[PDB]
Amino acid sequence: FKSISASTKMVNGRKITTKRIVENGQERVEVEEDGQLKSLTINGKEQLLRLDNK
Repeated sequence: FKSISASTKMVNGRKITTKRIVENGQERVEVEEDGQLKSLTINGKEQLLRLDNK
């Protein structure tokens, strides 16, 4: 099931908020930078594409 977890941290006037969502073994991460998200990872594993089949 999807787990709705989140955390905040106002450091040096910098409200950092991380959105943890665990569903099907996928914990998404959304760190808030200056009130603006700029991070997106899953279980600490950035994903995008793989042009090289190898």
